[PDB]
Amino acid sequence: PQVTLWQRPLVTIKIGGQLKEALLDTGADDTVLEEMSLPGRWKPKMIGGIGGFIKVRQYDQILIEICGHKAIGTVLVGPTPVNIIGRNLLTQIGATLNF
Amino acid sequence: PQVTLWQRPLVTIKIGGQLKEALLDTGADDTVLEEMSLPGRWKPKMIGGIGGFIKVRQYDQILIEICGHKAIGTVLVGPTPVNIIGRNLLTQIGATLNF
Ligand SMILES: O=C1N(Cc2ccc(CO)cc2)[C@H](Cc2ccccc2)[C@H](O)[C@@H](O)[C@@H](Cc2ccccc2)N1Cc1ccc(CO)cc1
Repeated sequence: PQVTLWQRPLVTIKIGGQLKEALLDTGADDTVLEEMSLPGRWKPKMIGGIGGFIKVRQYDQILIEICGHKAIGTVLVGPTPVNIIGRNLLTQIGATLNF
Repeated sequence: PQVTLWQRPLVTIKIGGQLKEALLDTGADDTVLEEMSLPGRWKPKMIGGIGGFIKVRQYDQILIEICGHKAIGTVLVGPTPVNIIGRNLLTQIGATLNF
Protein backbone atom coordinates (compact mmCIF):
# COMPACT_ATOMS: atom_id res chain seq x y z
CA PRO A 1 0.00 0.00 0.00
CA GLN A 2 1.26 3.52 -0.75
CA VAL A 3 0.63 5.87 2.17
CA THR A 4 1.15 9.56 1.36
CA LEU A 5 1.04 11.68 4.55
CA TRP A 6 -2.10 13.89 4.60
CA GLN A 7 -3.62 11.16 6.80
CA ARG A 8 -2.52 8.46 9.28
CA PRO A 9 -1.45 5.05 7.94
CA LEU A 10 -3.77 3.15 10.30
CA VAL A 11 -4.74 -0.40 9.34
CA THR A 12 -7.04 -3.03 10.91
CA ILE A 13 -4.21 -5.48 11.63
CA LYS A 14 -5.00 -9.10 12.53
CA ILE A 15 -2.87 -10.41 15.42
CA GLY A 16 -3.90 -13.39 17.58
CA GLY A 17 -7.18 -13.82 15.64
CA GLN A 18 -7.86 -10.26 16.87
CA LEU A 19 -8.38 -6.97 15.00
CA LYS A 20 -7.44 -3.44 16.08
CA GLU A 21 -6.47 -0.12 14.49
CA ALA A 22 -2.69 -0.06 14.01
CA LEU A 23 -0.45 2.99 13.71
CA LEU A 24 2.42 2.46 11.24
CA ASP A 25 5.23 3.91 13.36
CA THR A 26 8.62 3.84 11.64
CA GLY A 27 9.80 5.59 14.83
CA ALA A 28 9.59 2.43 16.98
CA ASP A 29 11.82 -0.56 16.16
CA ASP A 30 9.26 -3.35 16.74
CA THR A 31 5.47 -3.84 16.77
CA VAL A 32 4.06 -2.87 20.18
CA LEU A 33 0.34 -3.55 20.75
CA GLU A 34 -2.02 -2.48 23.55
CA GLU A 35 -2.63 -5.35 26.01
CA MET A 36 -4.97 -8.07 24.68
CA SER A 37 -5.44 -11.86 24.42
CA LEU A 38 -2.43 -13.27 22.51
CA PRO A 39 -1.48 -16.94 22.98
CA GLY A 40 2.15 -17.85 22.20
CA ARG A 41 5.66 -17.49 23.65
CA TRP A 42 6.51 -14.01 24.95
CA LYS A 43 9.22 -12.31 27.05
CA PRO A 44 8.36 -9.68 29.66
CA LYS A 45 10.26 -6.38 29.40
CA MET A 46 9.74 -2.61 29.60
CA ILE A 47 10.01 -0.05 26.79
CA GLY A 48 10.95 3.53 27.74
CA GLY A 49 9.83 6.26 25.33
CA ILE A 50 7.75 9.42 25.82
CA GLY A 51 6.24 10.06 29.28
CA GLY A 52 7.77 6.93 30.87
CA PHE A 53 8.34 3.19 30.39
CA ILE A 54 5.63 0.51 30.21
CA LYS A 55 5.66 -3.32 30.31
CA VAL A 56 5.32 -5.55 27.22
CA ARG A 57 5.54 -9.17 26.00
CA GLN A 58 7.89 -9.75 23.04
CA TYR A 59 5.63 -12.15 21.09
CA ASP A 60 8.00 -13.41 18.37
CA GLN A 61 6.29 -15.00 15.33
CA ILE A 62 2.78 -13.50 15.34
CA LEU A 63 0.80 -13.39 12.08
CA ILE A 64 -0.24 -9.73 11.79
CA GLU A 65 -2.22 -8.99 8.61
CA ILE A 66 -1.63 -5.33 7.67
CA CYS A 67 -4.06 -3.97 5.06
CA GLY A 68 -4.82 -7.59 4.06
CA HIS A 69 -1.14 -8.52 3.56
CA LYS A 70 0.04 -11.44 5.71
CA ALA A 71 3.01 -10.34 7.84
CA ILE A 72 4.35 -12.28 10.86
CA GLY A 73 6.46 -10.35 13.37
CA THR A 74 7.32 -9.72 17.03
CA VAL A 75 4.40 -7.97 18.75
CA LEU A 76 5.35 -6.51 22.16
CA VAL A 77 2.01 -6.57 24.01
CA GLY A 78 1.82 -4.13 26.93
CA PRO A 79 -0.29 -1.36 28.48
CA THR A 80 0.29 0.90 25.45
CA PRO A 81 -2.64 3.13 24.46
CA VAL A 82 -2.02 2.35 20.76
CA ASN A 83 -0.60 -0.17 18.26
CA ILE A 84 2.79 0.49 16.69
CA ILE A 85 3.86 -1.30 13.48
CA GLY A 86 7.59 -0.57 13.90
CA ARG A 87 10.59 -1.75 11.83
CA ASN A 88 10.10 -5.40 12.83
CA LEU A 89 6.99 -5.20 10.61
CA LEU A 90 8.08 -2.52 8.15
CA THR A 91 10.60 -5.16 7.02
CA GLN A 92 7.99 -7.92 6.57
CA ILE A 93 5.68 -5.97 4.25
CA GLY A 94 8.78 -4.49 2.57
CA ALA A 95 8.07 -0.81 3.30
CA THR A 96 10.14 2.00 1.75
CA LEU A 97 10.32 5.53 3.13
CA ASN A 98 10.77 7.67 0.00
CA PHE A 99 10.61 11.47 0.19
CA PRO B 1 15.56 9.63 -0.64
CA GLN B 2 14.20 6.10 -1.03
CA VAL B 3 15.27 4.24 2.12
CA THR B 4 14.83 0.45 2.01
CA LEU B 5 17.82 -0.62 4.16
CA TRP B 6 15.39 -2.14 6.73
CA GLN B 7 17.07 -0.08 9.47
CA ARG B 8 16.25 2.94 11.66
CA PRO B 9 15.77 5.86 9.24
CA LEU B 10 17.61 8.38 11.43
CA VAL B 11 19.00 11.67 10.11
CA THR B 12 21.20 14.43 11.58
CA ILE B 13 18.66 17.26 11.66
CA LYS B 14 19.45 20.97 12.03
CA ILE B 15 16.92 22.81 14.23
CA GLY B 16 17.43 26.35 15.60
CA GLY B 17 21.02 26.24 14.29
CA GLN B 18 21.56 23.07 16.36
CA LEU B 19 22.03 19.39 15.47
CA LYS B 20 20.62 16.19 17.00
CA GLU B 21 19.79 12.68 15.73
CA ALA B 22 16.20 12.50 14.38
CA LEU B 23 14.08 9.33 14.41
CA LEU B 24 11.67 9.42 11.43
CA ASP B 25 8.59 8.76 13.58
CA THR B 26 5.83 8.18 11.02
CA GLY B 27 3.85 6.96 14.05
CA ALA B 28 3.66 10.43 15.66
CA ASP B 29 1.81 13.32 13.96
CA ASP B 30 4.40 16.10 14.48
CA THR B 31 8.16 16.56 15.02
CA VAL B 32 8.74 16.35 18.79
CA LEU B 33 12.27 17.08 20.03
CA GLU B 34 14.22 16.78 23.31
CA GLU B 35 14.58 20.07 25.21
CA MET B 36 16.69 22.72 23.43
CA SER B 37 16.63 26.35 22.21
CA LEU B 38 13.88 27.58 19.86
CA PRO B 39 12.59 30.97 18.64
CA GLY B 40 10.00 32.69 20.89
CA ARG B 41 6.68 31.97 19.16
CA TRP B 42 5.61 28.59 20.51
CA LYS B 43 2.70 27.11 22.48
CA PRO B 44 2.71 24.61 25.35
CA LYS B 45 1.07 21.25 24.67
CA MET B 46 1.03 17.85 26.42
CA ILE B 47 1.56 14.56 24.55
CA GLY B 48 0.49 11.28 26.18
CA GLY B 49 2.14 8.25 24.60
CA ILE B 50 4.00 5.23 25.98
CA GLY B 51 4.70 5.31 29.75
CA GLY B 52 3.06 8.67 30.58
CA PHE B 53 2.46 12.25 29.39
CA ILE B 54 5.29 14.74 28.76
CA LYS B 55 5.16 18.53 28.16
CA VAL B 56 6.64 20.10 25.01
CA ARG B 57 6.70 23.49 23.24
CA GLN B 58 4.93 23.33 19.87
CA TYR B 59 7.28 25.57 17.88
CA ASP B 60 5.87 26.41 14.43
CA GLN B 61 7.87 27.16 11.26
CA ILE B 62 11.33 25.92 12.30
CA LEU B 63 13.88 25.28 9.53
CA ILE B 64 14.55 21.65 10.45
CA GLU B 65 17.00 20.13 7.96
CA ILE B 66 16.74 16.36 7.42
CA CYS B 67 19.67 14.56 5.79
CA GLY B 68 20.64 17.91 4.22
CA HIS B 69 17.08 18.64 3.01
CA LYS B 70 16.05 22.15 4.10
CA ALA B 71 12.63 21.76 5.70
CA ILE B 72 10.47 23.88 8.02
CA GLY B 73 7.86 22.43 10.38
CA THR B 74 6.36 22.26 13.87
CA VAL B 75 9.07 21.14 16.32
CA LEU B 76 7.72 20.35 19.82
CA VAL B 77 10.44 20.93 22.45
CA GLY B 78 9.99 19.00 25.73
CA PRO B 79 11.51 16.34 28.00
CA THR B 80 11.47 13.78 25.16
CA PRO B 81 14.44 11.38 24.98
CA VAL B 82 14.60 11.72 21.16
CA ASN B 83 14.12 14.08 18.17
CA ILE B 84 10.77 12.82 16.85
CA ILE B 85 10.10 13.53 13.14
CA GLY B 86 6.34 12.92 12.85
CA ARG B 87 4.14 13.29 9.76
CA ASN B 88 4.29 17.09 10.12
CA LEU B 89 7.72 16.69 8.50
CA LEU B 90 6.94 13.60 6.43
CA THR B 91 4.71 16.02 4.48
CA GLN B 92 7.54 18.52 3.89
CA ILE B 93 9.96 15.97 2.42
CA GLY B 94 7.05 14.27 0.58
CA ALA B 95 7.63 10.93 2.35
CA THR B 96 5.66 7.84 1.23
CA LEU B 97 5.42 4.50 3.05
CA ASN B 98 5.24 2.00 0.17
CA PHE B 99 5.11 -1.64 1.29
O1 LIG C 1 6.12 6.98 23.04
C1 LIG C 1 6.19 6.87 21.83
N1 LIG C 1 7.16 6.11 21.33
C2 LIG C 1 7.76 5.20 22.30
C3 LIG C 1 8.07 3.84 21.82
C4 LIG C 1 9.14 3.14 22.36
C5 LIG C 1 9.42 1.85 21.91
C6 LIG C 1 8.64 1.28 20.92
C7 LIG C 1 8.93 -0.10 20.43
O2 LIG C 1 10.13 -0.11 19.68
C8 LIG C 1 7.57 1.99 20.38
C9 LIG C 1 7.29 3.26 20.83
C10 LIG C 1 7.81 6.27 20.00
C11 LIG C 1 8.59 7.58 20.04
C12 LIG C 1 9.86 7.48 20.83
C13 LIG C 1 10.80 6.50 20.59
C14 LIG C 1 11.95 6.46 21.37
C15 LIG C 1 12.13 7.39 22.39
C16 LIG C 1 11.18 8.36 22.62
C17 LIG C 1 10.05 8.40 21.84
C18 LIG C 1 6.91 6.05 18.79
O3 LIG C 1 7.73 6.03 17.68
C19 LIG C 1 5.82 7.08 18.63
O4 LIG C 1 5.13 6.87 17.45
C20 LIG C 1 4.79 7.09 19.76
C21 LIG C 1 3.96 5.82 19.97
C22 LIG C 1 2.62 6.14 20.56
C23 LIG C 1 1.83 7.13 20.02
C24 LIG C 1 0.60 7.42 20.60
C25 LIG C 1 0.18 6.71 21.72
C26 LIG C 1 0.98 5.72 22.25
C27 LIG C 1 2.20 5.43 21.68
N2 LIG C 1 5.29 7.51 21.09
C28 LIG C 1 4.60 8.59 21.80
C29 LIG C 1 4.37 9.83 21.04
C30 LIG C 1 3.19 10.54 21.18
C31 LIG C 1 3.00 11.71 20.47
C32 LIG C 1 3.99 12.17 19.61
C33 LIG C 1 3.79 13.43 18.83
O5 LIG C 1 2.71 13.28 17.92
C34 LIG C 1 5.17 11.46 19.47
C35 LIG C 1 5.36 10.29 20.18
